[PDB]
Amino acid sequence: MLKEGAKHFSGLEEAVYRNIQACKELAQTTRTAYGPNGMNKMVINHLEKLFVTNDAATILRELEVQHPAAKMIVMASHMQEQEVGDGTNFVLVFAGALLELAEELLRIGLSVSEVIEGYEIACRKAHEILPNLVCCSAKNLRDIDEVSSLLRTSIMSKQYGNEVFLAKLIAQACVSIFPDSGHFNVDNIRVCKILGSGISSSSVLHGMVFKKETEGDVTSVKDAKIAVYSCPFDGMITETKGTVLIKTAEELMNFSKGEENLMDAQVKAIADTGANVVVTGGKVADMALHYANKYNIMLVRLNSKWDLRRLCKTVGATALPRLTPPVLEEMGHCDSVYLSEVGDTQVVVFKHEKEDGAISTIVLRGSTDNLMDDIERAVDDGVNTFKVLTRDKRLVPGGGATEIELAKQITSYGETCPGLEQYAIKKFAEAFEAIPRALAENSGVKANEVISKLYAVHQEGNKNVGLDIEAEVPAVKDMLEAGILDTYLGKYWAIKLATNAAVTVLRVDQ
Amino acid sequence: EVARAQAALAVNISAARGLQDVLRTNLGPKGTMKMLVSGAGDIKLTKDGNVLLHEMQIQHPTASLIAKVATAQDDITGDGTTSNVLIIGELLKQADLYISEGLHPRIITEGFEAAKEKALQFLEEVKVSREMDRETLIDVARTSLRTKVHAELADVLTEAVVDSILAIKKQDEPIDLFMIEIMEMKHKSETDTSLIRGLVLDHGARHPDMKKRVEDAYILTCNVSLEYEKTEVNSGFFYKSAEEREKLVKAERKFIEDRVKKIIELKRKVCGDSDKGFVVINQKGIDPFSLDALSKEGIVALRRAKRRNMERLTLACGGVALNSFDDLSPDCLGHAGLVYEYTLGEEKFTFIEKCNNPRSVTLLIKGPNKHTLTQIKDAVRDGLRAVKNAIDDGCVVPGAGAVEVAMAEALIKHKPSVKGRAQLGVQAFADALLIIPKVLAQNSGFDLQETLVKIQAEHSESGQLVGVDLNTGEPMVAAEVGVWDNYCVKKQLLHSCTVIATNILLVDEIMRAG
Amino acid sequence: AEVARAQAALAVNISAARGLQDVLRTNLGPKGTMKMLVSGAGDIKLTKDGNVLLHEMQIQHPTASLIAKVATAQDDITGDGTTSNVLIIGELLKQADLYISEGLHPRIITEGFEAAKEKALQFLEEVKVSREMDRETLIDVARTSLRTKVHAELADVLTEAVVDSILAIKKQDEPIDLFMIEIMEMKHKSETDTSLIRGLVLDHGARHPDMKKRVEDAYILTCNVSLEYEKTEVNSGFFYKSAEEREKLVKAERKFIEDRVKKIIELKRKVCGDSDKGFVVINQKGIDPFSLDALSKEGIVALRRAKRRNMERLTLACGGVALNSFDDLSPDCLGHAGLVYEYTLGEEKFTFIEKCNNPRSVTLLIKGPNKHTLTQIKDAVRDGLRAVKNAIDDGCVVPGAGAVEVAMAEALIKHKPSVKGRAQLGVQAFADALLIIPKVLAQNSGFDLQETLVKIQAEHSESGQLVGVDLNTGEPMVAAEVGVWDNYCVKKQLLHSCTVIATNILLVDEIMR
Repeated sequence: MLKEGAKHFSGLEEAVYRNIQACKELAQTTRTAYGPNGMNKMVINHLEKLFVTNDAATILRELEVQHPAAKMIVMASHMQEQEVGDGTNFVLVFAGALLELAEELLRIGLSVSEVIEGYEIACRKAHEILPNLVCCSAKNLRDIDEVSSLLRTSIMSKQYGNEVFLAKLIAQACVSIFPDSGHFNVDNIRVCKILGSGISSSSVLHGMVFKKETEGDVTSVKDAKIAVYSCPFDGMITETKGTVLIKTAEELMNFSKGEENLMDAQVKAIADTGANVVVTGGKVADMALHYANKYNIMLVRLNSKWDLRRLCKTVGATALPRLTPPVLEEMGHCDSVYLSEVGDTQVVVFKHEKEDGAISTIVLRGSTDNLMDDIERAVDDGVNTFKVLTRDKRLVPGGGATEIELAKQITSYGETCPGLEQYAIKKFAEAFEAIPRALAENSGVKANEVISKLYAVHQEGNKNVGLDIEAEVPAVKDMLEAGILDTYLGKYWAIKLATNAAVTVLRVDQ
Repeated sequence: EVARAQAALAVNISAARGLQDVLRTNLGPKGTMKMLVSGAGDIKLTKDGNVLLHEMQIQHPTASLIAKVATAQDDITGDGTTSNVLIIGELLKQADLYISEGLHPRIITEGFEAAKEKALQFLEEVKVSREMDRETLIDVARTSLRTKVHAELADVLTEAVVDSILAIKKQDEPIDLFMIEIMEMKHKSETDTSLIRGLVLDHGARHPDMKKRVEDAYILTCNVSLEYEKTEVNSGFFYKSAEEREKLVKAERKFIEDRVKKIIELKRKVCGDSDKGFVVINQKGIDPFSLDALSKEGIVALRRAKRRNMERLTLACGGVALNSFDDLSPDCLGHAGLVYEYTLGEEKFTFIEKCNNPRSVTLLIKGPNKHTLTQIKDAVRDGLRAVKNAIDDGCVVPGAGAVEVAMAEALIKHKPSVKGRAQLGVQAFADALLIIPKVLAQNSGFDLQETLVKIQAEHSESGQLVGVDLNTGEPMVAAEVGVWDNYCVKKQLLHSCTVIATNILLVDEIMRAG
Repeated sequence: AEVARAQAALAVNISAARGLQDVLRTNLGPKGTMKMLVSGAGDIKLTKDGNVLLHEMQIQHPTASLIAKVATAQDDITGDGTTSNVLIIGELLKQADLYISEGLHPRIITEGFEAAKEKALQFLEEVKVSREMDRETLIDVARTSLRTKVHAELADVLTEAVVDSILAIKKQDEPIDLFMIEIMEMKHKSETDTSLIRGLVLDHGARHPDMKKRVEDAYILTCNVSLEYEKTEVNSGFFYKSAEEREKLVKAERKFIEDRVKKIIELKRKVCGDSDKGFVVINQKGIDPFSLDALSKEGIVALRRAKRRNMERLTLACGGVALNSFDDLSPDCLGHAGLVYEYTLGEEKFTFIEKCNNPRSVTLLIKGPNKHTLTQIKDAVRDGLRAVKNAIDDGCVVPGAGAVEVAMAEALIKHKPSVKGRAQLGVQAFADALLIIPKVLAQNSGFDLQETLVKIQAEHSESGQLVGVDLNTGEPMVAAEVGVWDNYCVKKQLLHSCTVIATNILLVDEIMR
């Protein structure tokens, strides 16, 4: 410090000034990353891989900050995304916005706990009138348009353009196929992108979609005893000799000949271990394959760990290297195991669909993965934005209409409450306009226009903004009445989770 | 490199403030959290005086030296290290003022002691002897946890605290090295704080569905190998003797199906039914097919136990330990009136609970499993030692500075010596006491001056112990409020504050060399 | 332009205040020293007077302004407390600055100062007793008064002549001496000495053997526009311009001389008889050797070089009238000096006009061979008289030497102000500012200030024994005992200038440049 001593990278300026700005810049990024937007954010991987997303965690995961300020909070949006779909892109910016009001209060000189609680106080008050903001609920999780109305939002909350057929195809993916009664599966619902055709051509094949080539003859039976193996055939031969070819010459002709029936042995012992399909994380072996064509064992020449994972995951499979006649451990699960061509590629298909073991695997056709990825980003969320696991989600206005609703409400209360508590509770209901300011930008207007009307629309639980010309001049959309709605749930979370850190992240000056 | 005398003392006293100041709310509910991403270079969260010290790699000897003696209180109380640093440097502030004006460094160090006594005498004088009930301990629980966490967070914590120690007060053990069993659990929220009067079993058996609800718990804690191992193992292991391996293949599962039958018979001896629950817990691996035999008998036969858990199993249940299940009387195994084998997440954490004669009480917390989930575990755990002191001392007084003034008063209200000489020490000494409420009150609110003249005149008017509203800055009767100082805690750190402050006042050079 | 803001606007103020104030603590009390300030004259000024060194040469500060303001009046009001008026505010400030250093209002901390000074002024009014105009009673004060002003041996050696000056007062109403100060200076063989003479003395005289030594019946003709002229109250012109003009000018002077000496001698002839009564013309310019001789054989005592201010006290001492001519005059205008004497000590001829009809004056002949001596030993006279006169000017006086100091501090009971700490804090720096008087005295000796001071309280914390630093030994004493006593004007007034200027600090929250 003044001394040589201790350990801190926060405090003094940092706590007040630099953390808030560390609490700023990325929220600043997330502002048009959330909600209806035409904003787009390019990203390169550790792969150096050029990609664009308005999703945070993707961007987030590769962001390092000396402060915990930016660092620690992102778990909440994940803690959020652990719970649901998007609203995550809203989570942090909600914090960051309402935060930097406090550094102003720090300029105004308000005490931490004095700054802290009024939010927390009103954080209830949000959650308290938040149910008063339930304008609908989720009727048929089997219905497409029941669900598509929602799914459009997190996609919208991701990106504006593609939301509709997505919200359609995702319910056409049949989020229907689960009760979602507390039983819902995104292991049984997988987004598997075919590189090819269009994304409007993207389908959903219920049952496991493995774009991996269906190798040789299809499954022995459709209730497939499945041998999932990391390396089932590594080759049975070792050629090391005098020349590692021939020195005593006939000693060569043994093993290249004696290798393949060991692959037969293994493959026969694939038929002998009983696998109706064998699965190679390693390579296929052609003679073996030929034997597996004789034995008509469906095979996969090569298997991603991702493949093997879901394979090992859902089958009850265990991917193993085997230089031995194989042993079924993996066994079966899926009661129909097929070959599909979607984008006209061999699709290894596994379907047991029970409404509970029910596999509806989204199969994305498209000529670009980055395409189908930033897609799958919103598609990641929509399904798990759909995934509330309340069949009745108490649908609340989408798009951020509920914001201004409580802007009036809780600051009107924030008015009523006394003391330094006021601005704490008052700044609280001021935290909304950020995105109504943020998307108002990409919409193309100032937020006063937005907010004055978003105020002048007063209590609606409809009238709101986004990326739109409705979001421009009117400061009016239907972020309820148009079919854009939100589950009651992530609201509570998008509200609560960020409020906690914004409180908490300041309190630490270390 | 060297600094002499005056120049030596500066680096000492100068190092204190900023260091000291960070803690100006480490105590009471107003206490502000502090995050190391820098301590080892890892993201963390902490409030305690001594703990934060050791946590950060702390480069300065000043920072270094008290943490050693600050270890004592945190060893003893666990908190007030959250406190003591504050008076210490403020005390350091006082003595220099003389030497600043000039005065001999001895006599000031010299004048602290009768001061250190007459104030400690005031401790005898002020100490409020209280008859501890769970409620008294509840407010003792929350005063240390407010120091730690939200009074909100202090709430669900308080229960298990005063309840865990509640069964050790039965044991008439004034200290707790048992019922300190704590558990953390996979959750979205660290809010959950659970209390198991028994234990919780980390390991699940490799066989599920053995006895999933063990009602009557008959626990043989067993080192036993019910996995000797099933195939070729010689002594139980592979080796270079085929001749021995040739003999040693068969007796394996025989020695096992022995211990199988040794449990089989045991179960039916312990039970004769699957109705009464039953438990086997191996310190090592078990054959699942042993389990398969046993899992179908009404046992939950468990494996690879941690010798620590075995104890609280052997003890809180009154459990037992053998190398051969043989048969033992049903009662011959320790007991928990219910056992609840519990999966949250993917792992069954078996609650052996209301373990008969619990000496141990298990405190589960479910959480996000972050240093958040840590910031709760540490929080209760020093309050445990704090509230443990209330078992120790029958005298608990309130905190929030209700003590300080009235203590700082007398020795200031009169020169305890009626020496300037001692009062030199004393006025230096007796002054630093006020640092805690006066910053906390101003940390939370108005300038110290008012509350000071309040709390003083109040105590002067009252003699009732009145203390800050730690998020306001206004004095409130702190006894009734519940912010409470063990006569253990405060007295010690008092000593701790002064006992260090002397010879460190006495460092008249420091050379960098060794 | 440049604006200094907040604590920056505060710092250099209190910084240039207390530090320069701290520069001055070698002094204030007989255990204090002299302090050397060499002015632009190259003059060596070794002084224990605080009032002095402020205005003479002081390192440039905006703060150097208000300090020169207040301690001026302190020497003006009392004449002492000036060396005192220095050391109060810094203590007060150093203590008060804490509360501001602790983030409390110079506003509110102002208000405890103002509130606290009352009970000390009250205490001053309380702890004083009437200390009578008796010289010996004033000696103990004059002893001590000059001590806070200057060195003991110098504070002592004047104390003899000091109160004697204020002893000859007519029931004069002044807190200070005016006419009791007649400063004669001689280059001496004793650095510190002063010849105390009653009434006025004239700077230079004219001695002649026929001129009467001690004139008991002395009709005083004050004289001006001298012998170089002929019965004129206006000084005429001269031609020295050309070497020839100088020759023809100075010969007629005799006749011009002749007229006045004639006019003189026959003026003696009227009033005095011929030589029968003593007579004195006081020629406040030179006396031309003829008339120097011719008035001497006349019986007249002709006095060379009296000042126009000597002229002023002249006709009041003899109760007569001044004349700007040497010429025959109404006898009433001739002043009757019950004594006109002329004393020659070394070179200087001191006319003694004594039995002054108004003994409004006495005369102090300042001695030293050396300027700095002649400079300084004069200095102690000037402040101390003004100070010491307060002991006679005020029948009330109040104990010096720390006796009262620790008392009000003990009696202050700072918690008794309960209102905020507006008062309760400002009273705290107050009892601190009180005790700087024992501090520096306990300071300048061995031990500490506190080490003795903490006795003084604990000593007077046994109440009713008014104890303070023994002035020189930096150790306890009761100042009421010996009579070491600071003027009722010293102690009462001092707090006023102290409280206001440190407040002026607190009322300046900004200094633009």
